[PDB]
Amino acid sequence: RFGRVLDAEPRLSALLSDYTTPAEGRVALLDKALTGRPGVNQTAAALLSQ
Amino acid sequence: KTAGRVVRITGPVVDVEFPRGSVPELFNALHAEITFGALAKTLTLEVAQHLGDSLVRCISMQPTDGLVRGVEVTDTGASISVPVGDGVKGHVFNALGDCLDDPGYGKDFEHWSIHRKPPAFSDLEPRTEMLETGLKVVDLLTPYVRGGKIALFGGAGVGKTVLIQEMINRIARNFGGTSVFAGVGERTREGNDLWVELADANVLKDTALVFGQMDEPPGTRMRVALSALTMAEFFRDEQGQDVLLFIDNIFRFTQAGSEVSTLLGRMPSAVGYQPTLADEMGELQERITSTRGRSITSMQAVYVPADDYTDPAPATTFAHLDATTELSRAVFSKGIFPAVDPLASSSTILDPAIVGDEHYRVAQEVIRILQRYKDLQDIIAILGIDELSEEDKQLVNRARRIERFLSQNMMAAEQFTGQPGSTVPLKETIEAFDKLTKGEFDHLPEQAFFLIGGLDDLAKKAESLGAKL
Amino acid sequence: TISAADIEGAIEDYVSSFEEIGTVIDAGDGIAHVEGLPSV
Ligand SMILES: Nc1ncnc2c1ncn2[C@@H]1O[C@H](COP(=O)(O)OP(=O)(O)OP(=O)(O)O)[C@@H](O)[C@H]1O
Ligand SMILES: [Mg+2]
Repeated sequence: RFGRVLDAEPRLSALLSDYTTPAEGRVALLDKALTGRPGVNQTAAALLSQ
Repeated sequence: KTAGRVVRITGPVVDVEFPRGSVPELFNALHAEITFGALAKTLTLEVAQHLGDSLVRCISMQPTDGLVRGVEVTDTGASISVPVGDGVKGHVFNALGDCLDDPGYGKDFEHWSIHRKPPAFSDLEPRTEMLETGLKVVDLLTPYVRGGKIALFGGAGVGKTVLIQEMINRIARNFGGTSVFAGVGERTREGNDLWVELADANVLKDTALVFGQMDEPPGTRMRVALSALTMAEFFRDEQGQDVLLFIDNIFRFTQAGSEVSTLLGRMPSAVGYQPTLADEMGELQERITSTRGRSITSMQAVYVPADDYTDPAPATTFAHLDATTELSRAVFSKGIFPAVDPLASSSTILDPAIVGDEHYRVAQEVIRILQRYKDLQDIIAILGIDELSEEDKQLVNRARRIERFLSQNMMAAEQFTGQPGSTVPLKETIEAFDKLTKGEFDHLPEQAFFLIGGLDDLAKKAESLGAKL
Repeated sequence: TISAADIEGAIEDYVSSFEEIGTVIDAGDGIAHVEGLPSV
């Protein structure tokens, strides 16, 4: 599902797909946008974040 | 949204990154914005390559000075299009279709993409109807084809543009169809002169002018020919009207292609030209063509760099022509106008089947005499004429008279010399050169044959010199 | 399960969280290469 939603939003992936910015910032962005949601599985969340 | 952003700028070439699934198709037009004060404008980029990673390399039509990395780039969703219809006649356009003599004109017209395939092979039919110009050398040795393709080759300053003007006067003036002039990488003041001249001669109302001149980026200089050819194609395929298409200069289209190829990172071919030189030239040229029942007479001036006729550009251009006038530096040096090289020029319709037996015989005899004179030049440069045999001396005198008589006072030459031009009927030309080849004028002085029309002019000038015809 | 609007609420916040000086990275024979100056 995360793959599908990232595919739907290519611009979100492109913003997340740069290492020119600190890792913690993009991890926080991912948490706020997609991963940090009521139903997201904890293990999937941690895996995607790392 | 779905707009790309500029990632790389290398002069006219721009790399643009798009979101996945929004990569524009090849040749699509894209719009960017330069916001710097004096250079503020909208750039039109033509997609040229897909680089992968949702990147497209594009050729800018306007200078990219002032463009910034990361600026939004919008995809028009189509290719560059130009206005078409009867409305284009009488107006001046640029490569992008903008009207110059009246901005905003033609925005409501039907617009045609400047990119299209050539006519299907099954619709092609060879053309062999002679086009009489009234120039002795052209009518005799390189008869032009109505509905065919004619070219004028020549180095710097040998008279290509003046001959194009001459042919506009001799053909487009009393022409029932439409005319399209495509200035391609030539002098801008020449475009202004042509505009004013066509207005004065009242031919402008039947002519559409498209100019992408020297001070333009290579993208514009390689697409302006397509734009003008698109207007000509509309007139050929939609109104069924005979079309004249003058192009000056097509070598500049090839040169702009070479510059773009260098910027696009393509590996250079021989003499630094683009690897796709012949392919680009063929894609352009095969569109310039008559079809069954639809006539385009096209006349293209081809620049020869450094007088080198073996340069790849003209070398590949040669194959796309029905008639080829070759202007020579040596003939120009002798003062012979038009400075046509009668031995290197050719016409596909100069055979006894088309032009008749006597026309062919006279042309072949003239060519033989001039070829023998060319052969004897090696001896003559050292020892002069007096070491030759009597036969060769007579032939050399005849050849010098013939080469002088192939010159002519052109209509477009009046502005230079003040002398009005002359028109020679084809029958009179054949009769006169038959008489020359048989030595009926050998007694007249050589200068009697220089820059004149028919036999009456020959008699008058010979009398003024002192010899009676 | 996906709002598709909270995505904006987070990405705009991230981007908003972000004179220009470049640095010569290499130089030779009348040519120089500069890193930085994103707005040049
Ligand atoms: N028929 C002619 N009679 C007299 N002078 C001529 C004639 N044709 C050309 N010239 C002279 O040669 C000059 C160059 O002519 P023209 O501009 O037609 O050459 P071109 O081959 O198009 O040159 P370029 O390579 O600069 O575009 C003219 O300005 C004029 O000086
Ligand atoms: Mg010229």
